[PDB]
Amino acid sequence: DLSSFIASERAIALQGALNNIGPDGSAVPGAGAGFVVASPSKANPDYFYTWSRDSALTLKMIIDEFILGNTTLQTIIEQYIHAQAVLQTVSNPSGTFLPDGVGLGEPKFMVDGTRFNGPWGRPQRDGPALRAIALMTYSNWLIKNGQFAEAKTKIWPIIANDLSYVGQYWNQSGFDLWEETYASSFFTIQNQHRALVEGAQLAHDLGVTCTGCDQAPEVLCFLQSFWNGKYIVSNINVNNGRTGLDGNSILGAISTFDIDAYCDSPTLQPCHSQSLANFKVLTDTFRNLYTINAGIPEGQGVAVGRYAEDVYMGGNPWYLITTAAAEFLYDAVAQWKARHVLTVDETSLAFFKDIYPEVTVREYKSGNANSPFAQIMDAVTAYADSYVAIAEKYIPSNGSLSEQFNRDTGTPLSAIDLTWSYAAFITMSQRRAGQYPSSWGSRNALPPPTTCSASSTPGIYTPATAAGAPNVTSSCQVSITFNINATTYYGELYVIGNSSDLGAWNIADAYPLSASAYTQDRPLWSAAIPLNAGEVISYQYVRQEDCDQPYIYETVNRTLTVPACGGAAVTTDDAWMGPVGSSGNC
Ligand SMILES: *[C@@H]1O[C@H](CO)[C@@H](O[C@@H]2O[C@H](CO)[C@@H](O[C@@H]3O[C@H](CO)[C@@H](O)[C@H](O[C@H]4O[C@H](CO[C@H]5O[C@H](CO)[C@@H](O)[C@H](O)[C@@H]5O)[C@@H](O)[C@H](O)[C@@H]4O)[C@@H]3O)[C@H](O)[C@H]2NC(C)=O)[C@H](O)[C@H]1NC(C)=O
Ligand SMILES: C[C@H]1O[C@H](O[C@H]2[C@H](O)[C@@H](O)[C@@H](O[C@H]3[C@H](O)[C@@H](O)[C@@H](O)O[C@@H]3CO)O[C@@H]2CO)[C@H](O)[C@@H](O)[C@@H]1N[C@H]1C=C(CO)[C@@H](O)[C@H](O)[C@H]1O
Ligand SMILES: *[C@@H]1O[C@H](CO)[C@@H](O[C@@H]2O[C@H](CO)[C@@H](O)[C@H](O)[C@H]2NC(C)=O)[C@H](O)[C@H]1NC(C)=O
Ligand SMILES: *[C@@H]1O[C@H](CO)[C@@H](O[C@@H]2O[C@H](CO)[C@@H](O)[C@H](O)[C@H]2NC(C)=O)[C@H](O)[C@H]1NC(C)=O
Ligand SMILES: *[C@@H]1O[C@H](CO)[C@@H](O[C@@H]2O[C@H](CO)[C@@H](O)[C@H](O)[C@H]2NC(C)=O)[C@H](O)[C@H]1NC(C)=O
Ligand SMILES: *[C@@H]1O[C@H](CO)[C@@H](O[C@@H]2O[C@H](CO)[C@@H](O)[C@H](O)[C@H]2NC(C)=O)[C@H](O)[C@H]1NC(C)=O
Ligand SMILES: *[C@@H]1O[C@H](CO)[C@@H](O)[C@H](O)[C@H]1NC(C)=O
Ligand SMILES: *[C@@H]1O[C@H](CO)[C@@H](O)[C@H](O)[C@H]1NC(C)=O
Repeated sequence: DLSSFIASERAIALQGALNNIGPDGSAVPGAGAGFVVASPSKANPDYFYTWSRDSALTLKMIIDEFILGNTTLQTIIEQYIHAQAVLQTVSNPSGTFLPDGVGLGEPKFMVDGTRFNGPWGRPQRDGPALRAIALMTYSNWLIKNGQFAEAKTKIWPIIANDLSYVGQYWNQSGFDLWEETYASSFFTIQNQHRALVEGAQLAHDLGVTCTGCDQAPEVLCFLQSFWNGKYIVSNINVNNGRTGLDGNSILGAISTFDIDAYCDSPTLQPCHSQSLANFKVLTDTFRNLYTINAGIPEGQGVAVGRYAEDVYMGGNPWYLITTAAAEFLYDAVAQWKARHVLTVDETSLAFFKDIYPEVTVREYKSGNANSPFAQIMDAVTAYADSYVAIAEKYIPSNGSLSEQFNRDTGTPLSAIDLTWSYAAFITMSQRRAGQYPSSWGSRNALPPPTTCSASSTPGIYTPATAAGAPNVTSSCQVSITFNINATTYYGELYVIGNSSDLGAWNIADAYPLSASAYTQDRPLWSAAIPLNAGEVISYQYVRQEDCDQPYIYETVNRTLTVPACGGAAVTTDDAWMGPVGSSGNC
């Protein structure tokens, strides 16, 4: 059946994703160490960059795939732990890492892990959640499989910063997952709820204090505001002229998936009534929008895009969203079987009447095979198959999943070999089988208070250190090269200043200059010093001497201010202003 030709595409998708990940990635030449590229397409659209969302979302698949079957994925997982451990410290246009921990929200870096200076929709506030959720789903396996040390000592201090970010900044606005609307997004809030609830449980079992986990009830309280009568508005707290119907909604449910949960829960699961009623109106608008969905019935899946007002490269359906729309049904079908009950609410009745004509407002219970409960279950999973069916049509023969496939003609376009779309296909294919990840602890989640309160506890941000080894003394240090004309020996002189990095007026901790390009023509000593930005550093060169002779300072103290964070790599040009004393002979 179709089961064969999606099992083959899953295997292609593994390589498609893995080839985009450095260092040993076939698709990406350049830059490695555990940084996942979204797409190798350097040609427009230029997607040759690492997105902290895409990186953390595709690696969540890799970890969950690693849990069942593949063990060679451990190599790329453990480089990612090193990668993001470093990436944390990288000062970027959103902000620096230390003082308030603002730089973690920056969505996009170079395939290196150097800053992306260009203009962008920042901050995005969801990467920290997905990166926490990724590392928490790996570290909670390590504690279960007799490697507690790694989870506690090295992986945790990465997570500690990322859910400190969520604790401190959930209630301030950001950009949505589509990098467009500067507003409180549903996908961003629902995933960063999970990062506190699941993060609190791992903090408990590791035996450490999660700063930021406090806000889990208040984040869940605010998540109730997104619902809107018939459907769920994805971006709340702005007016951008959009409906609110958005793939954002589906992608939030599938990425915050739990099997032990019931549809009663206020975390808004795939099987929850309001989420089903959204899926109806959301998929029905795309059923009517695109020419591809010309007269497809109400009981059959269709090409799903991101929103009705989408204009990005035509306003098309997306591969990752159309697969996630199937996964949404495969999540819901599993949850009803898991909890053995279907309380079909009148708010969610419009969903079921398409799939099963003779539904009511009953509590359908897990009875016989061929009973009504099983018939609804077998119809919903059949409805899920039609979403992957129409996906299989517009997926090409060689299996190259792009970002989008065209609105009208259905041929592929946009970024070629998108890592998300491969991962989203794998996440879907897992859920077709019984391969569900784990209970992140939705039942143990603290329910929302009586009234919501605007709040955010200020978390603290220590470097990962054990994972990746930056260890930052202070925020955004800029490079500055001292050069000095000093006539002396052609090889084998120091520099001190009022700053701590230089010395603070002592010659034991003074920085030694190298005589690399010293010549008769140009007697240059030099030293590239990474020291703090925005400081009027008062420096002075000094000469160390042979046969235990004392040090010889220059006659005057120089001062030149090092420029502010975010570039301007200055190089000073001084000469020796004082007497070069007596040389040695001993
Ligand atoms: C930080 O957290 C705090 C809470 O901890 C957040 O504060 C809450 O923000 C909510 C969203 O702005 C707000 O909800 C609305 O409150 C007003 C009254 O102030 C209600 O009238 C609204 O209900 C009505 O509208 C909804 C949706 O219908 C449409 O209309 C609204 C605009 O009115 C649109 O936003 C929406 O897109 C829809 O098109 C209906 O479903 C209702 O039936 C009703 O008609 C909302 O509930 C909370 O009141 C507010 N709470 C407090 C205590 O301040 C804060 O926003 C958050 N900030 C960030 C950045 O995350
Ligand atoms: C890849 C991204 O492209 C689109 O958005 C970005 C634009 O391409 C850029 O031009 C830039 O826009 C800024 C203007 O240049 C600047 O003049 C100023 O007005 O600010 C603008 C931004 O506010 O940055 C845009 C992003 O903010 C497109 O709208 C967006 O959806 C695209 N993102 C997708 C790509 C990936 C790849 O990993 C996914 O992470 C996202 O979910 C996708 O939505
Ligand atoms: C487990 O992961 C490995 C990658 O580490 C997969 O290996 C690829 O398998 C395909 C099979 O068609 C080959 O064509 C590739 O050449 C393999 N690549 C490498 C680098 O080994 C493997 O298929 C995965 N297995 C399962 C069961 O998921
Ligand atoms: C696999 O199929 C994809 C379908 O996208 C091929 O990508 C196209 O490659 C050609 C090369 O000339 C480009 O002109 C097209 O623009 C690409 N497609 C898109 C959507 O941009 C890919 O080359 C194929 N790989 C093979 C046959 O090895
Ligand atoms: C990271 O660097 C700082 C200094 O920039 C180190 O801080 C010292 O920590 C030790 C205890 O481990 C204290 O006794 C010192 O007083 C601290 N300050 C200084 C200025 O030395 C810190 O230990 C480093 N961390 C790692 C893991 O190497
Ligand atoms: C340090 O020595 C270098 C020697 O090159 C000086 O740089 C030269 O300065 C002269 C000024 O007459 C220029 O004509 C040359 O083109 C410069 N050469 C280079 C390589 O820069 C420099 O000015 C000296 N600095 C101080 C502070 O005395
Ligand atoms: C270095 O000296 C300058 C003199 O203007 C001063 O402003 C600055 O604060 C000093 N920095 C120190 C002592 O770290
Ligand atoms: C200037 O340098 C001398 C070196 O001995 C030092 O003692 C003095 O404190 C410095 N003064 C300033 C203002 O930098």
